[PDB]
Amino acid sequence: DIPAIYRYGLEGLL
Amino acid sequence: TVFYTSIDIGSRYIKGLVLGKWEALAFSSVKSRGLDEGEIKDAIAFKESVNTLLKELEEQLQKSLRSDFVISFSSVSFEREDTVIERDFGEEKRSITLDILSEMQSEALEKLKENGKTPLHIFSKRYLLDDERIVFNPLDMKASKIAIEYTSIVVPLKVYEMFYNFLQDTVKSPFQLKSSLVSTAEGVLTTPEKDRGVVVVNLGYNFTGLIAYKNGVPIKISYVPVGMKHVIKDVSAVLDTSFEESERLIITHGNAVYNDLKEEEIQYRGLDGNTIKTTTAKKLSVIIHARLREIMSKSKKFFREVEAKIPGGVVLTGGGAKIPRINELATEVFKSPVRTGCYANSDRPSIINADEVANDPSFAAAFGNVFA
Ligand SMILES: Nc1ncnc2c1ncn2[C@@H]1O[C@H](COP(=O)(O)OP(=O)(O)OP(=O)(O)O)[C@@H](O)[C@H]1O
Repeated sequence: DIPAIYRYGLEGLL
Repeated sequence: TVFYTSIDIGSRYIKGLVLGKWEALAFSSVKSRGLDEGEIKDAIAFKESVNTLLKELEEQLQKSLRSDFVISFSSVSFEREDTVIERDFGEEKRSITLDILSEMQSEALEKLKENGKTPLHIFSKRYLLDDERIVFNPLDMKASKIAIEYTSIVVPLKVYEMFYNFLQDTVKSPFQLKSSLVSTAEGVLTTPEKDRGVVVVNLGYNFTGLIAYKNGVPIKISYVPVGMKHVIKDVSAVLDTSFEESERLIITHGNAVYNDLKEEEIQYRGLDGNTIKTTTAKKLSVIIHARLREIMSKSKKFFREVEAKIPGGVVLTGGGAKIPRINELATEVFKSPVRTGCYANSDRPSIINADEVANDPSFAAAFGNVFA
């Protein structure tokens, strides 16, 4: 399972 | 004086409530163990968990549990099933009595026990007299024929028997089993909501439960196989920590909306339980927001399938409904009114000493088990 954050392309906020 | 003990068995928490007739005599929430994805995978642990709740309830009461138990549980296997029962009295008209209605409903229940399923809830949906007259209440009316359409919420016998057998070995009292999702809806909805149309989204642990009411009864029941467990998993994965530290962070600092969040460093432990690590409230919320957005986007399909058969909007329930600002997110995704469901905001009289639990979306089913 890939966390939703990546699948929604919000990982730039990490 | 009449007492009720209501237990709601969730995958993460077991909720307990003792009500007397209204006042709350005792209430507690204990960690649920031995249930893994709606199946009892450790009966020993499960029994321990239940006993822990019973002991806490007794400790609060200072008296042995003497009531009727109503106990609800969650399962992805609940479904809607309908049946019709008819009476044909012949060439003479007869009064429709309580005995007749009781008999017809008992008969519906026996008829719904088939194809490996068994009913937990039954609702009288339509009443038709003499093949032409639709009435709202058949009682005391005279007719040559009556036909009643029932709608029910059923569950596989194997699932039912699993819970029933273990509970009867642990709860030393007669009890009735119910659907936690149905009881949740019964615990939070107002009468006009149930009449005109409304959808309950229950943000539970293993999955997200979905139930729609119209004309006073459930019309659709389903689920999305994504829940708060996946929110916790995502945080553990991204922040590289344990499930329990992740849960602590979410409960303590989580928000469904991240864009406007102030810079706020927060500490947590690594898997070693000692190494201190640091993130921000904003980053934590981004991880939560994304998974919550997924849950709601997937629930929209249900919303649209119902949007063919929504005045009352969406009522969020369960543990997830407590995430700060989740209603904002939902409103944006569902494009409709959204509110938090709890017993207090249903259309029913306040209950003495219930302040702490009446406003808790987590205790909705516990209340609903009783006020059905
Ligand atoms: N105050 C809170 N704020 C944010 N999240 C919460 C809060 N309380 C609980 N949660 C989340 O909700 C989850 C438990 O909620 P809930 O009581 O619906 O679970 P459950 O009833 O055991 O689940 P299910 O009904 O699916 O069996 C926890 O995993 C936690 O992540």
